[PDB]
Amino acid sequence: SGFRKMAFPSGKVEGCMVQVTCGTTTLNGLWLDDVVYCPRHVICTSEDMLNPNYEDLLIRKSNHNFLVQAGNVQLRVIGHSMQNCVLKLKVDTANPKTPKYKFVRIQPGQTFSVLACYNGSPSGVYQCAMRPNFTIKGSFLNGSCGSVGFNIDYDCVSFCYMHHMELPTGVHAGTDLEGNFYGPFVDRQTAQAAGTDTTITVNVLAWLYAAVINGDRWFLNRFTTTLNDFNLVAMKYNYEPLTQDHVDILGPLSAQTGIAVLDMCASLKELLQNGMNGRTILGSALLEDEFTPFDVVRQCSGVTF
Amino acid sequence: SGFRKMAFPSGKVEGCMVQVTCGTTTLNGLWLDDVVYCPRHVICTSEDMLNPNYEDLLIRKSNHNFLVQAGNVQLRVIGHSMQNCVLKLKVDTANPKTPKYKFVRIQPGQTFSVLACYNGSPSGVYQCAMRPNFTIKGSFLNGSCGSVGFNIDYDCVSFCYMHHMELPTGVHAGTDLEGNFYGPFVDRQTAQAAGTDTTITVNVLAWLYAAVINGDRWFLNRFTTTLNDFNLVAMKYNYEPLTQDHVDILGPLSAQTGIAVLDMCASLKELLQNGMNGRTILGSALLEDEFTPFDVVRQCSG
Ligand SMILES: C=CC(=O)N(CCC)[C@H](C(=O)NCc1ccc2c(c1)OCO2)c1cccc(O)c1
Repeated sequence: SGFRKMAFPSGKVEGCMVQVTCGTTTLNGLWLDDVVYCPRHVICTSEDMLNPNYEDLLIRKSNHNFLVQAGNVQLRVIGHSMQNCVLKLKVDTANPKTPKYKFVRIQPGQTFSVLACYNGSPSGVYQCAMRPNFTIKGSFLNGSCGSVGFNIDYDCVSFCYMHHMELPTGVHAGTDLEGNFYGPFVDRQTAQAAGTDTTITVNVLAWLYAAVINGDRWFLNRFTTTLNDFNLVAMKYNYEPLTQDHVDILGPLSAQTGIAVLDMCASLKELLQNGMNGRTILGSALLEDEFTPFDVVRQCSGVTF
Repeated sequence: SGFRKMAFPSGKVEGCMVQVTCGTTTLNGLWLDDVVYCPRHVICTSEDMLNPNYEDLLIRKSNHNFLVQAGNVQLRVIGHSMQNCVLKLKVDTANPKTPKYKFVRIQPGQTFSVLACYNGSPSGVYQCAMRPNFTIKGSFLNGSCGSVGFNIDYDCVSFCYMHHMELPTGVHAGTDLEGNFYGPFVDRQTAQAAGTDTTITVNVLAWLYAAVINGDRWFLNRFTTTLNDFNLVAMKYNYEPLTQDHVDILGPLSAQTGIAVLDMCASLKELLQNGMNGRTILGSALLEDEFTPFDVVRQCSG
């Protein structure tokens, strides 16, 4: 029993984190096989980050201008190369701790674990959602750039996120491990803002299902509804449309508790209009949207890695 | 920027998680050098749950009654003993992945990371606090017993909790790694009294200091308060007494924000009285007590 913001065990990723230094800029890289992945902006001085030409800045730079530290051991670079917004440094040694892994791109609403690192040393781990506006509400200070986000599926680490930069609202922006940014952002010290963020309806519903499975039942009513009727309520309260796809995904939790989804939507509908009337759900006054259906099921079934 | 409940990197603890089996019972164990530590209730049968006699159940066991599994490898048990409520199994292989470590007994209000495990396989990692009533609000299903809580300070892992049981209210009781329970709990399935939970006052104050450091001052006011008058108001909201020691401990965060501790107590007082009128602090619609003064310093600089 119990329900918490649960991160994946970080041991497989801790073994891949290294320090990447270029001039005075230090930040984190991911060392898999003989390649070190990190943000390309490690080749930028404070002057050059205002309006950088990366291909031009990179063409100057040679292998010996990149210091890579894996703990207290030096890795010699023997190849640099750019893919979209990530720098690929080839090194003389394959990482003996390379896990089974893949690069994947997550959708808004999907969650992942972030391993925060400073000077290539992991400091902490936490669970995140890719927001609809493609930002993450992380906790990064200076030197956290190159920190990665990941899911584990059996023995396989799926890397989905590399931290690049902070926005002025205190939220964060980054790429997939193939250097493609999540959201309409660019790697440049500049006036960039997050769009109007929305609430991930399917996640809130999944977390209400987690409440019911943990004995919190006070928000259930006798009333059902329709997707069309519920979505008009969602739109009004800055909630994502709920799709037939989302209803299918909530199928296992709808079966395991005997609450329809349109039933649970009716509950959310009423929670959206009338508020929580001073009560809480899973020790929260606001509706949590950073737990997927899969996250709920995995934690109320106890799958291991 | 940002403020998230941050667990420690679980890697050094993942390397120590093993499976212990005795009869039909299987739970997790902690493999450090040549010793495996687990809840002694692994040796209880289903009719031993109410009034187990551990000395009498243990003397009827030999080494080969304990199956220890470290991944697919079987560890060889060459000795066993009991210390308070943990079973200590001597094995013939020292854990090669043994980090630098110490065992420490924490006080209520202190925070740690839990590695939740099943069959000696880590499932997830989350941060939590020792409540004043010596329970923790964890996430723990059947078979999670022997999961450990810890802090990492440099290279050194401080083990402070091993999970033993769930109480009828859905909160979790466990022992230190010397096998002494936190709170008035015993490894019996008798009716056990989960004492009245209070809010960890010194933690809420730290989290308010953290909100100021991330540039949020909307909850401050122009009042100060005496320690005693603050505590008379706080008890009425089920808040733990704030002591002089708690006040000394907040000194650094006071100095960083230029807000005296008793000025910040004045804020909380007013916060308790008003609620938040549709506002949030560090993303929360209630007052967060699961971050310590030390946790806030580690995660904040502004
Ligand atoms: C009374 C039932 C109960 O305690 N439950 C079931 C849920 C209430 C599990 C539990 O706490 N076992 C710990 C334990 C094992 C053997 C013992 C013992 C205590 O005392 C002596 O012999 C339980 C259930 C779910 C999760 C969990 O962590 C523990």
